[PDB]
Amino acid sequence: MLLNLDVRMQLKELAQKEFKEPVSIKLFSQAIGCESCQTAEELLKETVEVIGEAVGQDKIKLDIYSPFTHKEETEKYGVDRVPTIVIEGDKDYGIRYIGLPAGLEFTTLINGIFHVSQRKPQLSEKTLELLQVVDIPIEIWVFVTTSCGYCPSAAVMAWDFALANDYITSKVIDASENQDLAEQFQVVGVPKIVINKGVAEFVGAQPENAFLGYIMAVYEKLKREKEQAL
Repeated sequence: MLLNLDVRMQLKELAQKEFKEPVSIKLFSQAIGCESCQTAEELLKETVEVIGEAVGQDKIKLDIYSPFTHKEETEKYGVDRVPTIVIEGDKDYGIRYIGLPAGLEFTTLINGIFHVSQRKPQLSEKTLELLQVVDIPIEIWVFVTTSCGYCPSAAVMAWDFALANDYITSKVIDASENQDLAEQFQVVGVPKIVINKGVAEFVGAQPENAFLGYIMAVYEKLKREKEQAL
């Protein structure tokens, strides 16, 4: 098992106290040409069964798709790499994990599930008040690794921002598994955050208000470009 009795006991308690609304998890995976996929399928099944047993089989479900077969699902969630994990509820908040959320990123996965289950992001009222103005699609990528010590914090923060706004999409991308993307954005130290594929970037975990700041700076520029273009 990827989750020993101790971790299961822990996740079970965690779920019972933290879990609320039903959660949907969609894993896009492929048998050949993807090294971490099999492990991702295994980790997610165990996670879902553990949580499902703790709060109810109907509170959480895992769908595993293959881009080759599930063209519709793949297209809908903008999946182009595997494994890609979608955490959502009634709606798609643009929360994605590209790669295996193992190591220190496992809590990222767990916290993503819980935050989504709670239909509530862990962002101050100040942040949420200011963020609601964002109404132009903003994409957030957080490059991480399973051992990166500050990534979990950055990854969950990006996911919360996505959960807080219907125009924000946040993808936590394992830099080891997506070296091509990593290189393309000169990812060396992690976490490295990239907004709108290069419009802006910053390194390391960020105080919530600074992370908001980047998003808002990117948004204001997109806003005026949207206005001037009239």
